[PDB]
Amino acid sequence: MRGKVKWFDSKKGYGFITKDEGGDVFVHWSAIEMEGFKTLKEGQVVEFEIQEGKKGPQAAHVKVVE
Repeated sequence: MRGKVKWFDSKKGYGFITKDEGGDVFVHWSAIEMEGFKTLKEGQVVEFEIQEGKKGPQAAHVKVVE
């Protein structure tokens, strides 16, 4: 539901995130797609979820926190 932020790319929600006290994730642009305040400073705590399938775990829902 929340992690840390390490990298933001793409004009939408692309980049790399860090789960709470875990490791690092990835993000595509449809996980950091909000209409309030989405950007990822690359060094904060976010409010997200992650799903792992045939590939690797990526953020699907990405909000911002500190």
